[PDB]
Parts: sequence; C-alpha cells; structure tokens
Amino acid sequence: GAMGSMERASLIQKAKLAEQAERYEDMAAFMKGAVEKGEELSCEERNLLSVAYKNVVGGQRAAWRVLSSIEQKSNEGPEVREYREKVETELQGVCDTVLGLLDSHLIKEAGDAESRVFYLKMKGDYYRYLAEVATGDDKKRIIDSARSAYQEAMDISKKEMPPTNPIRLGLALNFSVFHYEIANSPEEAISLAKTTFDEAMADLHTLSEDSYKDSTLIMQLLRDNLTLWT
Amino acid sequence: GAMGSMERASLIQKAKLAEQAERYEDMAAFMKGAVEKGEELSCEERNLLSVAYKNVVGGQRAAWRVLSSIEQKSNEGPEVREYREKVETELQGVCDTVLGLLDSHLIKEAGDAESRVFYLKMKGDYYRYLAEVATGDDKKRIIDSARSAYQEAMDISKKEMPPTNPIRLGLALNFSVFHYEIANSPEEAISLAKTTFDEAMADLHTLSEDSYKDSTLIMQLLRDNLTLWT
Amino acid sequence: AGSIPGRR
Amino acid sequence: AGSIPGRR
Repeated sequence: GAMGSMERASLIQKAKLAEQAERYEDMAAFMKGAVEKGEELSCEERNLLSVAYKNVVGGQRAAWRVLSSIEQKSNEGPEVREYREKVETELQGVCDTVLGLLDSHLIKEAGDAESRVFYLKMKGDYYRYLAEVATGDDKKRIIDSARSAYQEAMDISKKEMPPTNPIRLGLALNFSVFHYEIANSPEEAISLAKTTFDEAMADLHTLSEDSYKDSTLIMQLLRDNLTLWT
Repeated sequence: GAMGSMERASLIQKAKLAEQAERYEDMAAFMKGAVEKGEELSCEERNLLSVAYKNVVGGQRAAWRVLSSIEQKSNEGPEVREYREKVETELQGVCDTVLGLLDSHLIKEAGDAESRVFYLKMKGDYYRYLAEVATGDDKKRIIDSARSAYQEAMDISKKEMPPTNPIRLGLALNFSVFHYEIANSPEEAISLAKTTFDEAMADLHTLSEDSYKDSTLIMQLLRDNLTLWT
Repeated sequence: AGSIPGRR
Repeated sequence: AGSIPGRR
C-alpha cells in the first residue's frame, strides 16, 4: 500500500522510533505496512501493532466521549452533532482498518495459541470500541461479534495457557469490561474478574520474579475493577 | 479551501469544541478555514488560532527532538535520519502554513496595536521553530526573519502597550528565548528578561486583581528563565 | 472500569 | 528555557 516500497525491517524499526517519539498515528501506519508484507508477526511485532492502534483509538475514544457529553447536555445548531459524527466516523475507520488486518490475514495464519489468542483479543477489543458508538441498528450484531471473538480467545487460552499468562489475564480483564460496560452483564463481569484473579493467585508460585511482576500487575487491574464494581 | 463550504461561525464553534476534545490538528484546520474567510479576527479568535498551531507544532518539535537525539547518538541504516527528516518536513509545512496565513493577509490588515503585535509575535515564533531545525544554508536568513518580526513587535509594544500587558510580556519572554537558544546571545536574553520583569513589577500597582494575576503569571516565567540562566 | 492500558 | 506554553 502506502508503505509498499519500504522494507519490512525498516517499517518495524520506524514503528519503534515512532513509539519513542509518541507519534502513534505514524506508528500504526508503519505497522499496517509491516502486516501487509504478508509474513506472520513475532511476539514483539504483535505488541507494536497493538500498542500503536490502542493509542490511536484511545485518543479518538476520549475525544468522542468529550463531544458526546457536550451533545447530550445540548439536548436537555448542528455543529456539536456534526463534529461528534466526524470524530465517530474517523474512529470507526480506524477500527475497521484493524479488523481488516486481522481478517486479511493475521488470524487465519495464526496457529500457535499465543498468536491466535492475541489476535482474537484484539478483534474483541475493536468490535467493543465499535459497540461503544453504535446505536441500535447493527449495535446488537457488533456486540455479538465482540462477544464471539472474546469467547473463542477465552476457550483457547483456558486450554493452552497457564492462568498467570499476561495475555490470558488481559483478555479476561477486557472481556470483563465488555460484560460490564457493553453487554449490561455486571454479574458476569464480576464473576469473570474474581475467578480469573483467584486462579492466577494460585499459580503465582510457579513463576520467576520477572514473570511474577508481569502477572501481578494485571491482577491488580482486575482487583481495581472489582473494587469499583462491588 | 477544504473548509470553504462551512460558515465562519461554525468553524469558530468547532475550533472551540476541538480544543475541549484536545484535537489540536482539527482545531488548527478549523481556524485556518476561519482565517481564509478573509475577515479580521477578534481577540478570542486570535487566541484560538495561536493555541491550535502552538499545540500542533509543539508536538512536532518534541518528536523532532527525540529523533534528533537518537540520530546524534547513532552518529558517534538510513531509517533514523529518514524518519527525522519526515517529521522535520511536516513541522516545516505547519510553520509555512501559519506564516502564510499571517502574510495573506492577517498582518497587513492588523491596524490596532493589540492585533499587530500578536501577529508579529506569532511570525517571530514560527520562524524561530523553522530556525530550530535549519542547518547553515538559509539558517541565517531564517534567524534574521525571526529577529525582524520580534523587533517590530517589540517596537510597537513599547510605544502602545503598558509594561504589564500579557502579550507584551509574552513577546518579551519569547524574544528572550530566541536570543538565548537561537541567536547565541545569552547576555541579551538575560538583559531583556530582567528589564521586562522590572518594568512590569513597577506597573503592577495600576492593575485590577484579575489583571494582576494574568501579568504575574508571565512574570514568573521570566523569573524561571533568569534562574536557569544565571 | 479499566481495560489494559496503552504502553509507556 | 521556557517560552509561552500551550493552553490548558
């Protein structure tokens, strides 16, 4: 595409530079170019792809929430709605771009549990971001697409990864947020966070000091949500 | 231009929304569209224009400095230089865009001291940002363009504004930074900051509580620089 | 509710 | 050295 004339290794190097410079739009464009070279991604490369798009869409979501709040207060000229719609359309375009990379062809080529779970978690997340802005029409279908991606990732992670694996933990955290914030299922969110936390606690004894630090950091996020929800 | 079909008042409203959403690139595009309607800008509108572009170019400058530091360490593949050059070219394009708005036709239509000084300070600032990345060729000419804009603004401000006026104070602050960081004239920087601070102090008695707060906030920045430079 | 954050 | 900052 736009990055078709740049070497894969140069795109990866530039994505790392863009991260250091906090240029996340550039980072995402470099990683899109790398994915479109057609080769599978290593663990580090998958993280670069996810970090780039999470930061781009995170800024869009924060702006959408500011504008949606102003619009709701205005509804209690067309400019606030028009501008919220502009940001919303841009956000949807970024989510569709990520989902398109996962569908062409990252997921189908991902055979190891670590890569397949990582990509299915991403698919759940980007459908979840689409669901946050969706209103009634395909809102149900978007929610089901998120749920289905998260569920397949959960099924694989429970069979193939230990309960302390950081991707398994982050998948459970984000699926619990999906249940609480999107699916109107706070009891399912609380149950998932509690079971995930407890099963990780029981497996910490198997870990090195560095892996212990990685796993306990995500467990604290599960605990923080449980404290907010209970 | 790109905003030619949107009403001036709608562009201004959307610039304010973009500021609230921290969408500074959008903010700058809305304000460019407003300027290109051809009418003079009010005080509030001038601030929106300046805030938008200062934030856009501020992020570019921070990224350029990260990349320039990495490149210098690498010089003690072509990717770091190439990416620094990409960011540099984007930064130069934003500066050229602002300078083009000032030249077509904000400055020539600005007859009151408040508007003319504000725009000449901007012209100094954007040439200063071009100078930060310039290397030898027109580096001298860019520096002289910044100096000339700041000097004309200083001459008007000293004749037409009180020593506590916030734009007069910020102009002096930024011209002192120009002397220290660009023109290799630290003694001129220190002298300007000290004289500006002392003449403002002597005029504070004339101010209301709110104007006192505005002026003393900028005076503290002059003092902070003097503390770093001495 | 907090999800996995963006990197540092 | 600090110049005028961007808005809040």
